[PDB]
Amino acid sequence: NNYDGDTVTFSPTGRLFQVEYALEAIKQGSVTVGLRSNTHAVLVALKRNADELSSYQKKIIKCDEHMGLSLAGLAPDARVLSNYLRQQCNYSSLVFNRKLAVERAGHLLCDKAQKNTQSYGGRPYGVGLLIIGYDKSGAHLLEFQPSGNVTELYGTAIGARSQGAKTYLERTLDTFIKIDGNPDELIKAGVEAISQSLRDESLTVDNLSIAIVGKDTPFTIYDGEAVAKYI
Amino acid sequence: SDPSSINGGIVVAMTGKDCVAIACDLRLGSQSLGVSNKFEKIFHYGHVFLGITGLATDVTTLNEMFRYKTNLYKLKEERAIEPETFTQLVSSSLYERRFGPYFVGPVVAGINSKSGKPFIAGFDLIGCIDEAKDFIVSGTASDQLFGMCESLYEPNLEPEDLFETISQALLNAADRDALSGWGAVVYIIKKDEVVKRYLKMRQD
Amino acid sequence: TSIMAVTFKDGVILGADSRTTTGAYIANRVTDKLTRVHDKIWCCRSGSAADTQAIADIVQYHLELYTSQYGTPSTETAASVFKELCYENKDNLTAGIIVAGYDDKNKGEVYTIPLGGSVHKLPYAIAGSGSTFIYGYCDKNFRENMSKEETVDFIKHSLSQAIKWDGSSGGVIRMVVLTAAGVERLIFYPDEYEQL
Amino acid sequence: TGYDLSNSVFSPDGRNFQVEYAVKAVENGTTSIGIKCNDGVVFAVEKLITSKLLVPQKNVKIQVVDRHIGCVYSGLIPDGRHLVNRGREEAASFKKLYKTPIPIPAFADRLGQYVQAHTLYNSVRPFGVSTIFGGVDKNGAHLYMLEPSGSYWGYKGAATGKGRQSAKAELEKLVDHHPEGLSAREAVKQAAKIIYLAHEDNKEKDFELEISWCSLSETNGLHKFVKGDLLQEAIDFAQKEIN
Amino acid sequence: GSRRYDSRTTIFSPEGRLYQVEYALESISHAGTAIGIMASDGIVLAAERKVTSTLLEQDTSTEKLYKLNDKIAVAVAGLTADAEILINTARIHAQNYLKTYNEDIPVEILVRRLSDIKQGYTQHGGLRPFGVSFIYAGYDDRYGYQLYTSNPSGNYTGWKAISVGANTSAAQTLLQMDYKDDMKVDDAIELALKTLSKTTDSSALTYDRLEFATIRKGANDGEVYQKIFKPQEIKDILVKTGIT
Amino acid sequence: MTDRYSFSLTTFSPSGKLGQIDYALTAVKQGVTSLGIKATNGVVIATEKKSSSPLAMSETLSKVSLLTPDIGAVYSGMGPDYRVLVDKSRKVAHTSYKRIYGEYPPTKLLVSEVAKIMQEATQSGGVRPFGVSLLIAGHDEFNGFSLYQVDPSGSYFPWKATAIGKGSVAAKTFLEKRWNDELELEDAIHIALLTLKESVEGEFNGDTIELAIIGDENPDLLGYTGIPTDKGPRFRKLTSQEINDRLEAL
Amino acid sequence: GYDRHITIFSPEGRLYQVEYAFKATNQTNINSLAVRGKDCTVVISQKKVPDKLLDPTTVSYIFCISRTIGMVVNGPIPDARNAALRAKAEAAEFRYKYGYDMPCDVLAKRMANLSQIYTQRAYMRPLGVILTFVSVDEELGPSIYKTDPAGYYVGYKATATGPKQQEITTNLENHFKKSKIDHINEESWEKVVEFAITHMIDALGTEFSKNDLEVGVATKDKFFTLSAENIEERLVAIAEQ
Amino acid sequence: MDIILGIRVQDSVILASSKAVTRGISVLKDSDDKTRQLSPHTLMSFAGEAGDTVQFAEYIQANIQLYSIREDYELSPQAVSSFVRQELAKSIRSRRPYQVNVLIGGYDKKKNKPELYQIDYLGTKVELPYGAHGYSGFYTFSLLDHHYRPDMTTEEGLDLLKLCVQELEKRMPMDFKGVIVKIVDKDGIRQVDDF
Amino acid sequence: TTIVGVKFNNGVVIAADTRSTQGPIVADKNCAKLHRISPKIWCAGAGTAADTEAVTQLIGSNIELHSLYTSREPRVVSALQMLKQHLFKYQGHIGAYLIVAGVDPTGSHLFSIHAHGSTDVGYYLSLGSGSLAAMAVLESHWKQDLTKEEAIKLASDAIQAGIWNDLGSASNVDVCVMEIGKDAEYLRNYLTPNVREEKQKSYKFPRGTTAVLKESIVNICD
Ligand SMILES: [Cl-]
Ligand SMILES: [Mg+2]
Ligand SMILES: [Mg+2]
Ligand SMILES: [Mg+2]
Ligand SMILES: [Mg+2]
Repeated sequence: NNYDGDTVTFSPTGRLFQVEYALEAIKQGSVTVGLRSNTHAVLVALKRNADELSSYQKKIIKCDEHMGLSLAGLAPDARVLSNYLRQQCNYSSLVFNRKLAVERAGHLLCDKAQKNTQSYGGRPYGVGLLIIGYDKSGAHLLEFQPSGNVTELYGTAIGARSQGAKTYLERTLDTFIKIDGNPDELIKAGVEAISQSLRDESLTVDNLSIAIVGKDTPFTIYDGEAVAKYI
Repeated sequence: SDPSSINGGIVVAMTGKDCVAIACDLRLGSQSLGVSNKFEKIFHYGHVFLGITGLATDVTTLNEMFRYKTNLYKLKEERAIEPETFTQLVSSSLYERRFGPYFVGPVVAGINSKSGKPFIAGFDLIGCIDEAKDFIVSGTASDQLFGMCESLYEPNLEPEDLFETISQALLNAADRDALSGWGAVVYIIKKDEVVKRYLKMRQD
Repeated sequence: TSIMAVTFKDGVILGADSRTTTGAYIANRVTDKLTRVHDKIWCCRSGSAADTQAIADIVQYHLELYTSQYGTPSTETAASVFKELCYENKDNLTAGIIVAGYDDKNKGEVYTIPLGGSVHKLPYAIAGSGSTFIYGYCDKNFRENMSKEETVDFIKHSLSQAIKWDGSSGGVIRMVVLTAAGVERLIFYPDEYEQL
Repeated sequence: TGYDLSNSVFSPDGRNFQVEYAVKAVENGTTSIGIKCNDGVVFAVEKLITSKLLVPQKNVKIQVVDRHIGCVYSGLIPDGRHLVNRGREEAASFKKLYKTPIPIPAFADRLGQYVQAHTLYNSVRPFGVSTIFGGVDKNGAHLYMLEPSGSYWGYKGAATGKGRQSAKAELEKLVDHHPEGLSAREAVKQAAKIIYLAHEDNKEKDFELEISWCSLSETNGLHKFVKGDLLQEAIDFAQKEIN
Repeated sequence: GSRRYDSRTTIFSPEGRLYQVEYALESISHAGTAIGIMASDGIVLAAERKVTSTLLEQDTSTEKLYKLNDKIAVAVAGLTADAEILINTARIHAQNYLKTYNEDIPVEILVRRLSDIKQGYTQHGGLRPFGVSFIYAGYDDRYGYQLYTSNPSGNYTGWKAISVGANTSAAQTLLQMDYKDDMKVDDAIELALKTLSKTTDSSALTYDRLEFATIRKGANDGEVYQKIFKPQEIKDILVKTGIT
Repeated sequence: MTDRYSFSLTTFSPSGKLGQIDYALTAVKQGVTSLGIKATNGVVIATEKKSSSPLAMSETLSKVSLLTPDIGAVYSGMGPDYRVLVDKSRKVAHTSYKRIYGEYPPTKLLVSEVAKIMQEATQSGGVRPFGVSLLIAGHDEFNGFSLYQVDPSGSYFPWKATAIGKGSVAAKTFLEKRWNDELELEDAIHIALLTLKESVEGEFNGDTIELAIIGDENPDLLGYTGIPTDKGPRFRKLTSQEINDRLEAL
Repeated sequence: GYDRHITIFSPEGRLYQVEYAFKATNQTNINSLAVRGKDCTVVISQKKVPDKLLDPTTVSYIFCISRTIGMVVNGPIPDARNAALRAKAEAAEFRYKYGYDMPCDVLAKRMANLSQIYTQRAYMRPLGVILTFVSVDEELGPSIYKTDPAGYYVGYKATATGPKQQEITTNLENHFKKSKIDHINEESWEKVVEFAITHMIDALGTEFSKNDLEVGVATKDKFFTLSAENIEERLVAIAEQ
Repeated sequence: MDIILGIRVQDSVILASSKAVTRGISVLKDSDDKTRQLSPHTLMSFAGEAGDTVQFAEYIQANIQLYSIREDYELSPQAVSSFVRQELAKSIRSRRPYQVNVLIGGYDKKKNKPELYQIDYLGTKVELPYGAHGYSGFYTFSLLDHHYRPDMTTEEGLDLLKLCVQELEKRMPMDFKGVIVKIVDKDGIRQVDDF
Repeated sequence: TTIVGVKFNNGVVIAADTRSTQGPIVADKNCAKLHRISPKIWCAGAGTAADTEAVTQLIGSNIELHSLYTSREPRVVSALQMLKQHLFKYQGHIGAYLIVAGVDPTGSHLFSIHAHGSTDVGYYLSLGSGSLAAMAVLESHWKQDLTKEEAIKLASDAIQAGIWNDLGSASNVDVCVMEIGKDAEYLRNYLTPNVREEKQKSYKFPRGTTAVLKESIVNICD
């Protein structure tokens, strides 16, 4: 109200409204789902078009051979944060001959987002990210909020109507965690999860975007006829 | 190569009874080549006179610099700068280029307008003040000038006697220096009249 | 220069000559090379006098500020601050410093910091141009847990020889005793130590 | 009015309302505690299980500084991480220059001055965390708690977050009933109980217990997380006391 | 943060005016009147000191008329402290030019330089403008005798006769009435003092309330002389022109 | 952090007023009275030592300050602002003059430098004006004795005699009646003490009054002998006893 | 009304932020007192540990700035420690640059100048503290110099700070009106501490245990704080006469 | 570059500058114009280090042209020469100094007088009746000292200049491939196309 | 140059010769080499003349400002610390070698300071090209607890050793005595040679001897 003019101002109840408004941009964004087993981790994203002449906005970005994310909210902010992750993954490989741990990648993203919430002049990032990866401790899934809060999860969803997919994953938890050594079935579970968030529209060939990373699987993105198999 | 002896030239200043004198040769050269016989090395800012020997570009530069500074001094102070004060300004200005100095040998001469006391002073290229009662010498024939001045000088000379003494000191010193000569000027300075005389000398 | 620091039962003792030379001229024959950086942390200086004085003054400043915030520093901490200055500015320094101090927890300790800026904790240390001549003597005569009087004798005899052979060393022998009891200064004149 | 719109502005009371509003964010956070024992310290924190999808034991909250200091906080988690990052830089520069690991009181002031600096200007926001931290140094065990204002003191026991009143009352009983002191292993057990008791203020969702400790005898003065059998033993002790 | 307290000194109004410049001009309208009159054989600068005291040391006092160099002088209307900042900068500029070219700075070049400095404070930096209007009286060998004025906007113009400060509307009308092109310095001296005498807010115009200056080629042949009038000399010229 | 106040805090209001300068002058008006009188052979500056508490040692608080050996200053308004201005004035006398010309600045030029500092606090970013008016008395070879007032705006004026602060209006009227161009230094001190008594409520003695003069050279205060041209400072602060002696002849 | 938010003049020529910083000074509800002996300077301050969970040994508003200088603070602890750290840094730098120990009055002036800057520069707020510096200066002897948020400072024969400063001030005033000297005419610092505690008891009308007080003592070449047991010995001597 | 001469006669200034450009072993050009017009009545010839000569000359030219436009006025030769001297005096204490020697020949329209200024790379300025740079003066000054008169016509100045060039062509070891001669007077600058 | 410093029971004395040379040529026969840092802190220097003077004035300037700020009389250890830290920063490129002597509320002091920034303490010190001639005299006669009279004599005798035996040292002896609790007394030309040279001739020329081409009045007035 009087306390939402900038990110440097607490409200009387201890809230940061600019951060909360940045969080709101994610809710307007298109739905994206993340889930993993013990061998693989999968991203599924519903891409959004402007109209029938337009392309469908890409949602998934590769950060390294073993790591990548999906976005919901301001796409340019995702480009900034994913670029930063690419650099940090790269620094780890060049300097330490070491693949960057997914948990450490989450810590780095948290700290980068935090600096934009405590200083004058800046603004919070207006995007949420779902980071998947496979490192020395197996498969991982992270959820990033531009408040700075990063959380490691078995599965999750962000964007508009993400609550439907999140409840589904909460029911299916015991099933999809056991899908080891079967990439297609894990993706199926993700496609079924994201279907719980659809209304009026359905998953078409240029609508759907899928990514996967695992034990002997580099981070690869599937679009176009490559996802027709899962429709 | 030695910056202080590329162009050549000399300045000498003396004190007398209620007067001071300052004199210089007129030569500017490029080592062996004589370039100009009209290169005067004495300048004045109000009633304070400054002779400068050494590298000619710095001589010109410092004259312009002290004209600059004495003009601002006058505008702010609402009075002309005195010899004692100017001497400190020259020292200050030279030392601020301690590790990239002007290759010069300045000499100040004048009479304090309030006390009437005759004043002279000399400097090395980085501002060390030489504050001698009798005479100050500078240039490529400074050794010759020291010899002439030490023997010819006596205290409390009248203006017209001081003119002869300083003129002969300069002339005969310059005639024993390859890089000095080609004409000479002598300033005789009293509290409220200054006479400037060009001397006749050999032109080799 | 001839300097040394020796740990013993009750603490540590620093010793030094008093000669400072400019070529063959003795610019100062009564120099004090035993410098205080804290109440019971002293140092022996060798190398450039300008550099070692500048370093010691900075260290004394650092330990004064340390003490105001965190209380009495350890001898190890003092040595670290010395090392940090000597190591990081090794290109522009010529300093060989021995650090000696007394804690109640750690007792007498000696650290030597040679030219490169390395640190070496030792039972005793010798340095300076005159030290070269007493490596053999000091190695043969040093014992651990000596008494105060034995340690004074050991240093007196050692620096006596260093002075005897090194022209850059001479004058008086100064010593500083660091124990729980406090800080004691000692001085020994030529007529005493030359006849040893 | 308008005094509460900008940080570092004194109200007519002499108060910094922006700092007081930061405290509200702390009071909104989960419960975290600290217990000073005979030869060390114990830290414990309540981790709310928002969903079944949270991977157990993965979202670690307690943070180590150097190798001998533990830090836990309640409020805005990112702010707490920022403070610990600074603390790690402070500890590194201290050890670099002085060789010895940073003493706990020394470390406390480094955090204190940094947090206080964020109450001096309107171009920065105060920290939305209260931090409980400590460890073992050459003078023994130390426990501290640091507020958004930059204010900190040494503690026998400390608590912050939503269930701080409950926790404090429990801590006060331990201080009264043990003037001679508490053992490290006892403190771990007691820490588990207190978090379980303080969870009544957050009773809607279930939680995960996380404990760490630094002890001269038990961990050689190094900060370690309580894991496996010792953690389960503390959980059992805690569950027995609430029933 | 800090934005809250920013007055934004360098913005246009909806009408396309610079607020701070306009308000600075309002300030200047309360300053003592300064007048410049250009004649064929010289320039006159006349200015009124603001309500003085009997204990003010007038002979060592300077609030209106300042020397920039031997050829150029200024009359000030507005904040004296602001004016001295600009005056010192102008003095340095004149000396820079003299050192560079070994010639005295032409009047307009000095005026343009100061006016550009004023302009800068209205377009960038977020600082308040200088609350000063200058009348420049100067001579160079290109245009001869010249009068200029500059104001806080950084705009400058040339004049045959001009006033700044208080009652400029009344003063300018009086000057426009009696000024002629073939006028001489002694006539211009009289016009300046007569105009001040009529426009002044004081009861009577006396020597202790005035600062006066002339720039004349009435310097012994081919040269120019600046004359900052002394208190007694202002008293004499007041009697000569028949005002006291 | 960083100072993000890069804009002026003093600006013109629609009426042409610079509010912060006017308000600074208001703070000066509330300040304790101080005055200055110029004689033929000296200058005197004086003020009241308004002690905030009787437990306070008012001798440790110097309202009258030496700037150079021949220049002194007194103020009315905010004491802390004065103290820092004295520090800056002392330094600028060296950096912008003595280190260049080898001599101390004339009174008018040191005043000019102090005035410049005060002007800048009126236009520079993120600062308020100084809440003081200064009275600076001094001597130099070519200008003789002088007395200057410097206001928060940076404006300065030379005076024969003047007063600033609390009872300045009454004090200036008192000085107008007594001042003439034939006053000797002792006469000016006498008039100063008379004038100052009117604005003082409580105790009026050498311990509650601070008074200094710019007069003859004091070779006894130089600290060394041997150089004829160096004859000592002209600034001298009167002692408590010296003031009380002249209060009997009051 | 933004003239009340930052340090610019109000229409009355006042700085409200400075005035409000003075009010923050009494937020701790603690009173302090300082007096001078022949050879020493004593400072006492109330100690209140309202929480049983606190480590009472860490609760302190007296600081050892240098070997010779002590400082007691009236105000919140964050601002107190800010001022303490700076004073320590300034004292250490002074010794390094000028080759002798920073005098108590000079440090006070330096901290007062820093405070003055906060009252003139908008981006910096005043510290809500009053700083009382004490020492036995090698030139001036026993010294008390106090600084406030306005950037004001002055030397004192004795002084008091806190919510009930007036009661203590008047009590001290009355004593020095009797004795007609600028100090406590006593040889030992122990008895000067006893004087300080006695007169605080009289002025406040409250009794003190060993844990209710905090004492700092400055002698030649060192400032030190008393332990609870040292204070207890002081309280016993007061009660026994 | 090599030979640059200058002579100030009654009503004009004449600048003669060699045409050759030699890069070590070969003569790359034999028609090089070592001069720039700074203003309608001011001409500057130059010689020194390769690259620096033309860079400096064109830099001066631009600055004077800029001044001419801003003020709608042509600076006097004296003013132009003082500007150039300051630039060279500034340059000598730079990281990498301009190694350029110049002659400035101008006609002052105010005074109705020709003027010749000689300035070396150090910033050493002198006004002369005739001048040169490098070794050119060593061969030519004895002839100029003998024949020069301040009341010479332009035609007489050109004849004396021919004698100077002839002596250079006889006793100088290097082939400088003749000279381009330009005259600066009240009507401006013109080139003598047959020399 | 010959400069000495001698401590005595209640103060310190500094002394110097008065020859100032440009190489082997003498420029000033009566140079005052004794300088002030503060009223009761004096110094004299050898090495680069402009550097000794410049560094003395700079530290003297700061010492004055420091004394004003602290309301205390300036200490010799302060001049010493400010000097050495300045000189050290410039790694001996400022060729300042000084003997610093003075009294302050702390006592009487005598230090030597070298261009690279090293300092020394002593009861007697010498400096300059005559340093060894002087030190030979000081090592022959210095004793503990000298009177002011004995210390002035030793100092000026040490300068004389340099004057006679060192070519770069000559002419007169300047002395400054800094006694505790007193004003420092500076004794310019404390020793001069008696007797004065008289030349065999007078070289004063007949008027009109010099040939002249022009005369003119120079306008020095505005
Ligand atoms: Cl300060
Ligand atoms: Mg010759
Ligand atoms: Mg010849
Ligand atoms: Mg030997
Ligand atoms: Mg402020």
